[PDB]
Amino acid sequence: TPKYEDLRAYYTKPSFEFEKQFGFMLKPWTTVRFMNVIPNRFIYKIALVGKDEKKYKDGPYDNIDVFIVLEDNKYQLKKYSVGGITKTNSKKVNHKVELSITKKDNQGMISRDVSEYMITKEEISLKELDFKLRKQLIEKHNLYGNMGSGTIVIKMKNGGKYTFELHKKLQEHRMADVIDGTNIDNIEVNIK
Ligand SMILES: CC(=O)N[C@@H]1[C@@H](O[C@@H]2O[C@@H](C)[C@@H](O)[C@@H](O)[C@@H]2O)[C@H](O[C@@H]2O[C@H](CO)[C@H](O)[C@H](O[C@]3(C(=O)O)C[C@H](O)[C@@H](NC(C)=O)[C@H]([C@H](O)[C@H](O)CO)O3)[C@H]2O)[C@@H](CO)O[C@@H]1O
Repeated sequence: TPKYEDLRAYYTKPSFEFEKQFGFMLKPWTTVRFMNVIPNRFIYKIALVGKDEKKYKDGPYDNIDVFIVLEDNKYQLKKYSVGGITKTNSKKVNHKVELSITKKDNQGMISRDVSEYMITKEEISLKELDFKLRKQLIEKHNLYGNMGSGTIVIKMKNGGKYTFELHKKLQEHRMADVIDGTNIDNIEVNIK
């Protein structure tokens, strides 16, 4: 059967979260543009992919939150990330959503567990949902040990849904997509 070393490695990387930040653009040096953020002793460069290229103009953009995962890249930039830019919270959010997980092991044995997942952002990137949920599946359910396929489905109060396919990384352009965190109703996971 197949291994999933690359996915387990990616989704166990540390993540960084920076809130109420000032995002700024410098003169473009390549086709892809990058928002800069300096929350500490480092300058982080966030690639504007998918919807973000048209979303952000010259800037600056204050009152933003960024979800950062440091990626390997062709420029050997040490602090480079993709997507994950959202509007900062107007107030505190502690929104509970049901998380149901079904897992089928290699012997065909099925398990289930239901828990609560806390949404703490008004506006949340698919990047942050995908990354933190997969890390939790690895840590609590051994995702990418024996099994590495299936889906995470984010189900919305308005009937919308967002699907993350577990057998591959989230498509880069989708890391820029953002959704109303307060409108998430429940999350269904199926591992096989
Ligand atoms: C080359 C490439 O990256 N192409 C992508 C599309 O992805 C490919 O085609 C898909 C059909 C699938 O085969 C995938 O493996 C390929 O990489 C991408 O299409 C989305 O793919 C995902 C799964 O990876 C979902 O199926 C998504 O559908 C939904 C969803 O369930 O997430 C449908 C849903 O109705 C919709 N929700 C709302 C409220 O509109 C969401 C939502 O638009 C997205 O999740 C936002 O990111 O999508 C497929 O649409 C496609 C869109 O990202 O972009 C390239 O074309």
